[PDB]
Amino acid sequence: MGSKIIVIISSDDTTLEELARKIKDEGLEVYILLKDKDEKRLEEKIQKLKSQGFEVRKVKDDDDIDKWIDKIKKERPQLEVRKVTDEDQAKQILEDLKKKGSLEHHHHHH
Repeated sequence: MGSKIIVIISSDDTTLEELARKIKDEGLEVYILLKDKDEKRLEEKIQKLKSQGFEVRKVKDDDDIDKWIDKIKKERPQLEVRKVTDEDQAKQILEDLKKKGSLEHHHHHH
């Protein structure tokens, strides 16, 4: 219980967005922000995950990702909008949802 959404930023590898299925399984929604080297292979990936049931949006980079999340918070002041740029963070949110709240901080550095 507790309306929350996670935003997972896919970065070449697929482990980030497969974990997204396990996150939304806990009874919340996910949004994927796709970033790839080639915007054509990027665009197909968006459609692959939207077929699986992941609302994927095309962004520039982490600057625009930060603004994108700020936008979603302003539309939807009912829920947490979490940034997951690394796979480590996709495994952190696994524990986040079992705790049904948070660990320490609503942001990341490494």
